[PDB]
Amino acid sequence: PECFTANGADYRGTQNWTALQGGKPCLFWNETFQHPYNTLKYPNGEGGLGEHNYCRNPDGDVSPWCYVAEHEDGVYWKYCEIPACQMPGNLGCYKDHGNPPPLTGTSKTSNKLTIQTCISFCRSQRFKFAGMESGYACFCGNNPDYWKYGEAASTECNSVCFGDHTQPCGGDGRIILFDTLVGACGGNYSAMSSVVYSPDFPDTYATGRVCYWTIRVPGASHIHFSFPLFDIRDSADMVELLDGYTHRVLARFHGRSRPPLSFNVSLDFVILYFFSDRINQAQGFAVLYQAVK
Amino acid sequence: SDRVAQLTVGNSSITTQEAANIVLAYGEWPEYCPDTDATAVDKPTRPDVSVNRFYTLDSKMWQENSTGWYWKFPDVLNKTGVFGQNAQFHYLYRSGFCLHVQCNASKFHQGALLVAVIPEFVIAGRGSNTKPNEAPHPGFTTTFPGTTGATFHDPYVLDSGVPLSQALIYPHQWINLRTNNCATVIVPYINAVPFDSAINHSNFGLIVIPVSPLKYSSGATTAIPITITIAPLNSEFGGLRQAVSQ
Amino acid sequence: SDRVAQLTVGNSSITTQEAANIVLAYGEWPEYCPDTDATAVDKPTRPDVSVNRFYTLDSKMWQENSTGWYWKFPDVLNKTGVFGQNAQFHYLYRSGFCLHVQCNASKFHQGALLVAVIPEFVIAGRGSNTKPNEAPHPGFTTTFPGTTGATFHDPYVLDSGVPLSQALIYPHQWINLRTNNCATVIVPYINAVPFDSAINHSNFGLIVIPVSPLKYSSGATTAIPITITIAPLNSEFGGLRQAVSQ
Amino acid sequence: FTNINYYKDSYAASATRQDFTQDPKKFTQPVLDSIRELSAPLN
Amino acid sequence: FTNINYYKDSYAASATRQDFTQDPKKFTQPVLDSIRELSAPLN
Amino acid sequence: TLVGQICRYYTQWSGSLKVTFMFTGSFMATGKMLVAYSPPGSAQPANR
Amino acid sequence: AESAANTTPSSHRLETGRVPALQAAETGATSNATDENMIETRCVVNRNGVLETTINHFFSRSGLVGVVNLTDGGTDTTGYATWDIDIMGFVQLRRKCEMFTYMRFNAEFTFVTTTKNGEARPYMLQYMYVPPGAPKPTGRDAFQWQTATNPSVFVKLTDPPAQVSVPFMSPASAYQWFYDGYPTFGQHPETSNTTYGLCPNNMMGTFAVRVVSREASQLKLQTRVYMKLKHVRAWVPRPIRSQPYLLKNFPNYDSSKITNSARDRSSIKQAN
Amino acid sequence: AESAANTTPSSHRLETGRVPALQAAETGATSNATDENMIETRCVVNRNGVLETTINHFFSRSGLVGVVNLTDGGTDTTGYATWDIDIMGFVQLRRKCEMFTYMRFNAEFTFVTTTKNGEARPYMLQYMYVPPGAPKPTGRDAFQWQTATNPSVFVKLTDPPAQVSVPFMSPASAYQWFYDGYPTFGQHPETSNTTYGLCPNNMMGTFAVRVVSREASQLKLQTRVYMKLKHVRAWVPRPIRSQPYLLKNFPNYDSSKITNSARDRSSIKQAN
Ligand SMILES: *[C@@H]1O[C@H](CO)[C@@H](O)[C@H](O)[C@H]1NC(C)=O
Ligand SMILES: *[C@@H]1O[C@H](CO)[C@@H](O)[C@H](O)[C@H]1NC(C)=O
Ligand SMILES: *[C@@H]1O[C@H](CO)[C@@H](O)[C@H](O)[C@H]1NC(C)=O
Repeated sequence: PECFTANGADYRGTQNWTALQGGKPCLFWNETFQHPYNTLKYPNGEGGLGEHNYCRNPDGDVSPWCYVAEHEDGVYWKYCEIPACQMPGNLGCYKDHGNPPPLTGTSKTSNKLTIQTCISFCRSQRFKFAGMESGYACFCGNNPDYWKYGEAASTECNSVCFGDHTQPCGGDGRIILFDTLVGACGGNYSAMSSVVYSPDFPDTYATGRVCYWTIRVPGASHIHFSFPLFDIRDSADMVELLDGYTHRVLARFHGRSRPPLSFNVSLDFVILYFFSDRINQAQGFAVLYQAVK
Repeated sequence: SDRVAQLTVGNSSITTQEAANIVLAYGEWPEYCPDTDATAVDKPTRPDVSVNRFYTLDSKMWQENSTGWYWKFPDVLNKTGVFGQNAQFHYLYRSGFCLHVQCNASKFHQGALLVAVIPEFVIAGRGSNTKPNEAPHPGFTTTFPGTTGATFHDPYVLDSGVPLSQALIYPHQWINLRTNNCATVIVPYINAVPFDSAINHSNFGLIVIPVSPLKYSSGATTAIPITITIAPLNSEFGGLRQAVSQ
Repeated sequence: SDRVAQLTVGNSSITTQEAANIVLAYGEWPEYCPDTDATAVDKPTRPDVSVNRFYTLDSKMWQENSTGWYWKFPDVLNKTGVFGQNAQFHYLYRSGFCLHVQCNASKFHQGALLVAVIPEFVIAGRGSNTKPNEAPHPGFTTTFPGTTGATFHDPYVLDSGVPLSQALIYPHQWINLRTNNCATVIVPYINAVPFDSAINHSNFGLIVIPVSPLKYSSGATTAIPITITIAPLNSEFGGLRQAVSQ
Repeated sequence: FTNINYYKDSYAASATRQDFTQDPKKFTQPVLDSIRELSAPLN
Repeated sequence: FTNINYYKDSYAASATRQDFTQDPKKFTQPVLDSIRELSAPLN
Repeated sequence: TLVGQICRYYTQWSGSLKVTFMFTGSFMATGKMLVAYSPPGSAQPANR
Repeated sequence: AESAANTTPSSHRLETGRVPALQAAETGATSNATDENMIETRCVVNRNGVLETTINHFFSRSGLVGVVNLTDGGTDTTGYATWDIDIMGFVQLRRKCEMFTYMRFNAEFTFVTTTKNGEARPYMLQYMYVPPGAPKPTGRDAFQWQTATNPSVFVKLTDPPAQVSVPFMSPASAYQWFYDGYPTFGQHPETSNTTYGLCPNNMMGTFAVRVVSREASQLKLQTRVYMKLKHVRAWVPRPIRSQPYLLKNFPNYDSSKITNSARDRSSIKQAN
Repeated sequence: AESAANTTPSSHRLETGRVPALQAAETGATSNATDENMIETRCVVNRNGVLETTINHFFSRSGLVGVVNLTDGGTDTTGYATWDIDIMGFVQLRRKCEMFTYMRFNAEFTFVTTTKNGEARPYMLQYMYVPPGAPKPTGRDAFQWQTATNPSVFVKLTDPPAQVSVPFMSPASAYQWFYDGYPTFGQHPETSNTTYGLCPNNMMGTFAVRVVSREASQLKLQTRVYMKLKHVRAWVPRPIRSQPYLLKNFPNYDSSKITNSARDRSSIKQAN
């Protein structure tokens, strides 16, 4: 996994094509004096801008994109379909035809529709998969076959949402799939190696959020942790690592503390604590773990 | 016999001493919706006094480096008084307006203003971006300024891409400080539908733009305000429900 | 041909199956203020649709140990809808009312209710203190209960020192659960002044008092609510100003 | 002449007869007091 | 107008003139006693 | 309903509608209800 | 009635005895409660038209009816292609047509023929209408293709599609897609009734087509039939089917896996 | 008024009180100073016509409206080609049409289809008009191409261009290219108002086109749409735009790099 964000804002890859099969090359980020995004005004990164032609996202778009060579046909920029750019919990986009929908369940329409509102609408009714299309949709379901109409390209399903303007809400006749596990408070996690997001991950986290993520594995030796994404700019809210046998605290992370990229614990009953505040909320976490058997 | 006038609507009256003749927009007086053009079934309400009077907005100081101001008339007096209260509870709305813009000075000041109405005065975004994700769009206080008002950034293109020079095709009037000190425009209901919501759609907008700059010698008065009053002539309302804010 | 009725006012309708004849208070229909009896000069407004309809209040469960309830009609629907919004902006007010109280049950329940209007229904304080500093007086939610309502403490004396037995001189109607399940009273505008404020003065008040207790055998339904609807017939408003709360 | 339509509908025809109703005083003189031609506009 | 046929047969023509005869009371009120509008349906 | 399928065949509709309720309880069961229609605007009402 | 309906001004009533909103539904009648005997309305004159909703404007659409293949091989060829004329093969025109019990109309069949990969070469075809009782042609050079006392149409592939008018030719007074009965007499089985519901007065012969040539033509054509209804009269309206069609000439549905008439909601006390 | 205007003989005046050349512009009125109340004119009868300057003769031009591509590949193909019907894509007809606020007319759409390098092979096309609310066809062999209760046109490439008449189909009384308002309710943002100015009563469905075949066709077509206005009525004339268009469905202009309405001169006291 390379993209731990719903729009691919943190994507540092070396794909200098728009698509790997039947694509046109991307222009360099230093040969683009004509357009307002180049390294001549954004040095030292600013989304990732060096002397390359990689598919970045500096403007807060719904997907990574590059500058294509203008062939006197209008469009001078295309979306880059990155196969290894999907947050764990994003199944992909699929087609939507008619009276049999891909997700047999309840539906909801709204004038403000982000990813997390639909995920919470599908989760508060005990459904497994979420889904949305054309900006205003929320299709819940529990069926194991949601690909009955085929899988579509990720560049096709990049219509913007309504409550937020940096998230892709599928497209016209194209539904984007999500799991209901992302952005929740707590879950009996017993898989081998999963990901844990903060509450209301595609949005900002709410005020007064506190939950318990329990990690139990059937007899592994030790667990391995990692912290791909971490952005909290306040001194009140904090993440903790707890032990549930005699209730001792392993580690205490804060906004002013830079956490290590990886460390080890020889335990299998890990507890996660997260006390929110009421003053400032910017972004959550994307803790990825792995258990060693 | 013509430079004097007293406009009385309801419990309000506007007296003047230096005035031109009143401007009647497109030769049509504001009238009630006829039964042939109507499409709703519920009976509309007609207060005829409490919503038909001259509401006076705030005053704005006209400096030397001023560019201009604009309003949205079914939005300015949308929160003030019985007209606003009656317009928040109902869903349909139809009315005309009587306009009056005051700007007096001495016989030593010079300058001229242009007050006119623009039906469907859509505000244009300012920028050179064609991507849908970064194309600039105006905010809610820029599109619907409220009872305060909004200023112009490029009044030469009316902040809409349309030149100010050709804006004399609209119902207009000049305020020349050597001739008069007030301007009056009566406007009927202009829409492609009989009734319409007075919250999600402004029919037209008033605009005051000083084309001739304000100039005076050192020693005279320096506070020159612009005062505007609005009379909702022939108001009708329908579709009664709970009161909404916006 | 008489136990059925459909009362339609504005966009509302009330259908019934078991009803007595409608009660017309003092033989006078609600009519608009004549020019001879009027004293104001400003023209009154008459919405005629949005303020003339059946507003339904909440329901109250009638238990075995119930004493009764009462309301104040120019105060109950004073914050709900176009009538309340129109009554908060204006200073003068004049209207009649159409009443309807629903209470249905099976053919195995027994009990009887007394619904009546009392003009100038002033609430009495309860106590035996004659000193001005400790004499008990009712609170604002006791005098003006609002859209919810207030309960009785001593319904035998109407909470006013006046006996309930003599309260049949008012325009009244019975709800006998073996005969009917609804009661309807139409009341005109009763006041010693033509127009009056609908915020600082309640004209009259509805009262529901169960004189015969509710009784039923074990096994039947146990939730018996009392629902009331109000229609402000012939509403007029005057003296338009800013909106006040209370 | 003038290519009359052969259909049941009425919008499928060509342009009908012309109409020379200009009435240009609704834009040039939208005032209430009728200004005479030989007079001062303000007294 | 209306594309009259050029044939000896009559079924080879286009749609003839319309007929607005609705008569909807044969489905909505198929009863014998004419129920008045302002009355109770059962006495 | 049949009117729903007829209106699903076409694409634009006008005119008023009618919804007729019918009580299928016992004879001795009584009670009152409030059926209410509300034009667009805010969401479904919270209380009566 | 060239327009819909007009509304007269109404007012309020305060009196006993007149109840227009208490229409009893046990009588089998539709509630006749208008707007004027209810909430106070205004005077509107309606100019909306009711012309499009008529039966003649509702059934004057072509739609697809049948698809006929023509392989015309070299060693296992057939040459001809018969197709029995019935409209219960494509569920769109069938669903539109099966909301009535008895119908009577005229037809405007149109034949559109194309090639396999898509191409229009100037090959001449021959469309033949074989009524019931006439022998079916067996072979591309059979004796029946003489078309003596038999209607046929000769058209090429590059020409515009042919279009012929078919009259009402049922032996009864009207058509019917629902025949609750039996075509024959005697004893009927209980295990498999393959003869129940067989519409007797609906068979209309067989449509045939070949290629006019001598030896052969290495081409695979595929013609489509479009039938337009006109001069149509309908009787005894039936409810519209809410189940997916499963068979050609028998109304069936899956006992398990039943489709509801409406979709699901979260709760009953919620409009969204 | 079949001609322009006639001039009556005038003469000189020497007297006080009559001033026709002092029309005050503060009144908002146009100066009504004629030739006869000024320099001495002659008697001329004008036979110049005013027929060409009418709205019906000004909007009866076709112009280009839309260009629709159809790749029809082999492995990443689409087959169909939808195109939402809107005229704010080409600035010529848009600039001519946006000098009024409310308009109402009928259309005479004409479809001209050619090949990539330029060639007219006899391939049959299918033009489909999908109204708003009808499902869009997904695939070159989809279920929606049956065209039951849906208007469509079948024409080849070698045939003359098709031409259909479209009526006035807006739900309101007239069209409008300027809607100062909001389509929905609730709270509106301040950063990016992507919903401001969205004309609600202007969407007219989606136009669709495919190739009628079985397998595929290795060809890249490109059809052009020409819409002619007729029976047109205009209201509330607006000034003509003097800035270059920048977006499809939003009137915008560049804040910097503003274009003046006139070109530059050397000095103000010089006519050349
Ligand atoms: C992309 O980058 C790689 C380096 O890993 C290089 O070999 C390749 O030529 C580049 N392609 C383009 C189109 O820039
Ligand atoms: C942009 O960067 C590439 C990579 O080093 C380089 O080859 C190219 O010359 C640069 N362009 C300019 C204008 O410096
Ligand atoms: C954790 O253990 C793994 C192997 O068990 C090792 O590769 C890794 O370096 C360890 N991490 C740290 C921080 O020591």
